[PDB]
Amino acid sequence: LPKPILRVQPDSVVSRWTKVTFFCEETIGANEYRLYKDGKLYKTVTKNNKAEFSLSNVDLSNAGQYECSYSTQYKSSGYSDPLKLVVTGHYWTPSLLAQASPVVTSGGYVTLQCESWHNDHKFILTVEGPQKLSWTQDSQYNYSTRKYHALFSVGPVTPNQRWICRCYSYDRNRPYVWSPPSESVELLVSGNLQKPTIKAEPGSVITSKRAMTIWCQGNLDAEVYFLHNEGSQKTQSTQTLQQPGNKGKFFIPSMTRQHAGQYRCYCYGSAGWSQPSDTLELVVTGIYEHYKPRLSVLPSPVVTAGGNMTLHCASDFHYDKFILTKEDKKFGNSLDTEHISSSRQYRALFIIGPTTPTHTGTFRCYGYFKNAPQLWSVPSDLQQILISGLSKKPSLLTHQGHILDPGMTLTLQCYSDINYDRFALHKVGGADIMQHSSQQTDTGFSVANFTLGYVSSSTGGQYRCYGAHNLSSEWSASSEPLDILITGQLPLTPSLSVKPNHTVHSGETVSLLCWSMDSVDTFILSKEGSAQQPLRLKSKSHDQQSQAEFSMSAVTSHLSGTYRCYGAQNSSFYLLSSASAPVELTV
Amino acid sequence: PILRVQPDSVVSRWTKVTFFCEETIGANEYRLYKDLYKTVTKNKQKPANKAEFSLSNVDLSNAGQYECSYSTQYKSSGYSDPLKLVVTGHYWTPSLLAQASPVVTSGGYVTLQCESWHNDHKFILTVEGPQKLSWTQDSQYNYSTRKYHALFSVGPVTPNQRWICRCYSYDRNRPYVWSPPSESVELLVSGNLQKPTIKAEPGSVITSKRAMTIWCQGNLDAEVYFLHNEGSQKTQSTQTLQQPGNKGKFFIPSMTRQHAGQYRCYCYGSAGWSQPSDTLELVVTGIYEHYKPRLSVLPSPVVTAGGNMTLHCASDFHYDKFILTKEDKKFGNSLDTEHISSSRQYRALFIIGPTTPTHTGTFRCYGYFKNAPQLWSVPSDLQQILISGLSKKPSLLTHQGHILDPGMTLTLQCYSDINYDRFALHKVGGADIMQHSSQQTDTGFSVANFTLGYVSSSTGGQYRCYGAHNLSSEWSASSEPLDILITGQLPLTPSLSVKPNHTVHVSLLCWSMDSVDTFILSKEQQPLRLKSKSHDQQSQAEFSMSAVTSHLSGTYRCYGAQNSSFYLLSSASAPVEL
Ligand SMILES: *[C@@H]1O[C@H](CO)[C@@H](O[C@@H]2O[C@H](CO)[C@@H](O)[C@H](O)[C@H]2NC(C)=O)[C@H](O)[C@H]1NC(C)=O
Ligand SMILES: *[C@@H]1O[C@H](CO)[C@@H](O)[C@H](O)[C@H]1NC(C)=O
Repeated sequence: LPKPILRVQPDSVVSRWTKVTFFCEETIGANEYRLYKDGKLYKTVTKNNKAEFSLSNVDLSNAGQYECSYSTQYKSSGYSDPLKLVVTGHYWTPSLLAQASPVVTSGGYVTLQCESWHNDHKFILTVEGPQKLSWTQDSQYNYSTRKYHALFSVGPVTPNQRWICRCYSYDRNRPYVWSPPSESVELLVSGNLQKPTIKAEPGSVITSKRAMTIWCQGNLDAEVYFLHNEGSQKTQSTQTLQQPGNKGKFFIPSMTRQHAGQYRCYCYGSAGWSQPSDTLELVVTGIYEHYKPRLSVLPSPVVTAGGNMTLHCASDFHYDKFILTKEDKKFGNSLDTEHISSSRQYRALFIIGPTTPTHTGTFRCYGYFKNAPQLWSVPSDLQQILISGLSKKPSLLTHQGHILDPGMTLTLQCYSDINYDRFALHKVGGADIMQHSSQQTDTGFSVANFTLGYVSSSTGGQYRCYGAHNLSSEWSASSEPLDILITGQLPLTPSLSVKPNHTVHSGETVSLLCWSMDSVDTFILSKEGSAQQPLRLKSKSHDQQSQAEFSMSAVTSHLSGTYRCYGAQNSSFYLLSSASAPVELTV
Repeated sequence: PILRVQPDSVVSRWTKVTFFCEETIGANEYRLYKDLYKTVTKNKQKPANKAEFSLSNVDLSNAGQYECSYSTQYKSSGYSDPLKLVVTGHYWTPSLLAQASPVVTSGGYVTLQCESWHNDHKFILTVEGPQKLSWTQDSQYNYSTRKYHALFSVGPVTPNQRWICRCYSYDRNRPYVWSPPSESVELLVSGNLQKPTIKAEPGSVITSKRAMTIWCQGNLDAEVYFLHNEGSQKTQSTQTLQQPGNKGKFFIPSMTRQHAGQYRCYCYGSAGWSQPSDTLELVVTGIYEHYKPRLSVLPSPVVTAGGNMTLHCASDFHYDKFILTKEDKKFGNSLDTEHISSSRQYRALFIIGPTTPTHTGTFRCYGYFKNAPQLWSVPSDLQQILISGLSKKPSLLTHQGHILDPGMTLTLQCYSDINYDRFALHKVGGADIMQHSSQQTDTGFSVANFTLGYVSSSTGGQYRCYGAHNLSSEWSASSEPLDILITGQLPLTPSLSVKPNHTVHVSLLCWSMDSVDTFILSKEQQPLRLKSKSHDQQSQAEFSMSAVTSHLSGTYRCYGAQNSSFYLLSSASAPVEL
C-alpha cells in the first residue's frame, strides 16, 4: 500500500487560538482514517477520498508532530511523513480604540475599549498630563472574539488640557509586573474658542487617485491642528506654516473611498481647545464607470434673464439621486431619481428659479446612492448655459450670401457698435456654444470671426449672437435672427416665370411666379449675392401645380433683378430644394 | 466684594440660611442677584457697613447661582464670585443627564450619568424599544454634593434603532419594584444615510429677542427630525408638513444667549438614521449695544472693476475681532482687532481682492469676543459699495444752470442712450449714494431727476452718475464729472471790463486788489477758468478768444476762488454785455 500524504491548512506555523485542519490526501478509498499526534491516537474519521481533521482554537498543548494513516477493511499499511505543527504566542501589547470617536464636548466622556491577549485580571488607562489620572478595570472575556478586553470611560474632559491616552494591563502579584503600552489615542475636544476655517484648494469634488490638500486657518495662538474624518479617521499636524498666520497642512497623495466623507478641523492652542470647524464635505468621483449619465437643457441653452429653465439629467442605471455641479463646485442640492416606465430611464428635473447672471457657466451632473453620499459616478458630458442680458443688441451678418450650396464654406461674423471683448455664437436647436475673442478693426468697432467648416445638411438653421465684456460676466441681448438655407437637398425642382417685358423701366412693375407640378409648401426668391433675407411666400395651387407670386412695386436700378426660386416643405422649414433655372431681368 | 454663606453652600432642606456680603468700602445699598432677588438700603445712617440676606426655610427653588452687589450712590462696580447654593432633597425620583452630548457615531458608546438623592444601591437604564436592553450599576456617593450617582455607558449604538433612555432606581433584595422614571434622554445617532439640508428662513444673523424658524428638509422616508445645538440643547419634532415633502418645523419666539451657537439636524426614518446636517451657525446681535462700531471705505465708495478696496471698521472698545456682513448674510471671515496706540481705537482693515460686481451691496461690521463667537455687537451704520462697470457712459446735465446761490434748489438730471432701469448719483468725497427709479422720456432714453435740498456751501462739489439694469447687478461706467460751484461765500467781489466798444462787430479782464488764486467766468454753460498774474499787487487775467460768433453774444460775469476751496466761489461781479 502506497504511503499517504498529509497536508495542513494554513501553514505549519500558526498563531494561537486559530482554527486548523489536517487534510489526508490518498488516491485509494479508505473506510477510515487515523491521525496520530506525537505517537498517540488523536482522532479517527470515517467516510466523508480525502478526510479532514478540524482542530478549532489550537492551544499550546496541541502543537507537536502529527501523522495520518488510512485503512481499508482488508488491510491498513501506510504511515505518512510527520508534519510539525508549531503554535506562536501572542504579543502583550494591548489595543486601544475610540469605540465611538475621539470627539468630545467639554465636560463629557468618551468610551475607550482596551483589548489584549492576557489572562491579566486588570487594565489601566493613563492620561499624559501634569497630574496623572488612572482608571482600573477588570478584564472581560469575549467568547466570540477569544480576546480579553475592558471598557474605559475617561472624563470629565476639560477644554484646557490636552488628552492623550495609553493603556496598560497587569495582574496584581505577578513578576512580569506591567504590560507594554498601547498606541496613543488622543481625544478631540470641542472647545469654546473661535473656530478655524477649513478649505480645500483644488475643490470639494476630486476625481479618484488624484492629489488634494486640506488647510484650516484659525487663531494665531494655535499649536496643533487635527483633521477628523467622519469615517473615523484622524490626521495630526504640528508644523504649520507661520506665514501668513497659522495654517495647518494636510496632504492626500491619492483619493480613494476611505478618504471621502465629511471633515472637521479641531484645534488646540495656548488658551485651550476651540470650537470645531465647519463640516467640509469631500466627494470622490470616478466610481460606477459603466453607466455615464447625460444632461440636457430645455428650452434652449441660452435663455433671457429672469426666466424659467429646467435641466434634465437622466441615466439608464437605477441611481438614487442626481446632483448638479457648476465648474468644479457643487451647485444646488440633490434630487431624487424618477423611473420613467416607458423610456427605461431614471429621471431628475432640476427646476431653476428666475435666472441670474451667476448661473452662467458649465454644468455637469453626477449620480450616486443614498448609502454612499460621497461616492459619485463618472461626470457627464458638459452642458454650457449662457444667460442673456439687457445690453445693446449686436449684429450678425454673413459674407458669401444666405442661401448656400454644400461645396462652399461659410464664415459667420458678428459685430457691435459697443466695444465687446468676447462674442458668442449659438445655433437655434443646438447645444454647443462657440466663444471667440474680438479684434479691433480700423473702423473702431469690434469684430469676431466665427469660422465654420464645409457646409452640410445639419448647418442649416437659425444663428444668434451675443456680446460680453472682460470684467463683466453678463452677456448681451440676442442678435436679430439669421436664417441659413441649404439648397440641393430636395429632389423637386421649380421653374420660374416673369410677367412682363425683360426691360422694365425705373417705375415699372413685375409679378414673378415659380410653379412646380410637385407639392411645395413655400417658395423662396433668391437674388445673386443675396446678403439680404430672401422673400418667402406660401403657395396657392389653382391647378395641380403649386405657385407663389412675388409682386414688385416701384422697382429701381439697384434691384438689378431676381434670379432663382427655391421650394420648401413644412417637414423641414429651412432645408431648401434645388435651384431653378436663372432668369435675368434688366431695368 | 466677597459673598459668604452660613452654613456651607450645600445645606439640608428646610433650614435657614444667611448671606454675608463683606465689603471694606461703605455702601448705601446692597443687591442680591439670583441667576434681582433682594435689596437692602443702608444710606450709611445704619451703624453696620455690612448687610444680611436671610432666607428662612430654604426649599429646592432657592438653589442656584447667587451674586451680591454693593453700591455707593455715585457709583456701583463690584460683582462677587458666585457661590453655588445646593439644596438636598429627600425624595426618590432620579435624574438622567447626557454627560457629554446625545450625539453618537454608529457602533459607539455615550456615557450617561444617573443621579438621585436616595440611598438606593442600584440604578437601571432602559431603552424604549421592542428588544429590552438593561444596564445595572451601583450607586457611588459624592461627599461634596451629598448625592448618589452612577455612570452608564450605553451601547453599542446601531444606526437602525431609535435609542430613548430612561433611568430607574430600586433596591437589591427586591426587584420589579422601581422608582418612577427620569425624563427620557434620546441619543442622536450619526447615521450613514443621506444628510438633510438645514435652512433658516429669516437668516443666520438675527437681532436679539426676535423670532426665527429653522427648517431642515431631508429624505422623504424620514419620521423624526432633531435640532441639536452644540451648546447641549435638543429640540424634537414629529409632526411635519407633508406638502411639499417632509419638512421639520422649529420655531423660536425670542432669540437669547442660550439659543446662539452651531446647530445640526439629525434625522431618523424607516431606513435608519442619517448623516447629520451641515453646521448652521446662529448669531444673536443686539448685545454690547454700548459701544457701536463705525465703518468707512477707502478710497471711494464707488471703485472701478478689478481694483483695490480696503474697508475700515474700528471701535473705541477692546473688541477681539470684527466681522463684515453684506445684506443679512455673513461676508468674508473674521479679522483680529489692532490697538492703535494714538487714536485709542481698535482697528481692523478688510482688504478685498480685485473687485467683482457681487461685492456691490450694503456692508455692516460687528464686534465680538473670542470666548463668545456667536454674540456680536450692535450693527454699525451701513456703508453702501457700488462697483462700476464697462457699460456705455451716461450723460449728466443740470437743469436750471450750473453755478447757483444759496436759497435755491438744484434738480440734477442724468440720462443715457441705453435703456437703464435704475440710476445712482454719487458726490465725490461723500459716503452716501442715492438710488432713483428711471423715467422713460419721449426722446427714447431713460432720465432720473435727482432733487437736492436747499443749496448750502457744503453741497458744492463734484457729482457723478451711474446706470444699471433690473435683472443686472453690474453698474455702468462713470459719467463725465460735474463740478457744482457755490456763490456768495467769499466776501471779496471782482470786477470785469471790456476795452473796444459797447457794440462789437476781444480779451476781457477780471481784476481784484486782494490775493486771488483763480478766477471763474460765467455765462448767463461750462464756466471758464482764468489764472491771475499779479502786477502792482493786483490780480488780473486776460481771456482771449481769437474769434467771435453771434451765439457768444451775452452777459459775462466773473467770480473769484482760492486754492483752499476749488468749488466755493466769491460773490457776483457787475455784468458786462457784449
Ligand atoms: C473676420 O473674417 C474676415 C473674412 O472672413 C477677415 O478678412 C476679410 O476678408 C474679406 C474677404 O474674405 C476681405 O475682403 C477683407 O479685406 C478682409 N479684411 C481684412 C482686414 O483683411 C477678417 O480679417 C476677420 N477678422 C479678424 C479679426 O481676423
Ligand atoms: C418691350 O420693351 C420695349 C422697350 O424697352 C417696348 O418698345 C416694347 O413695346 C415692349 N414689348 C412688350 C411686348 O412689352
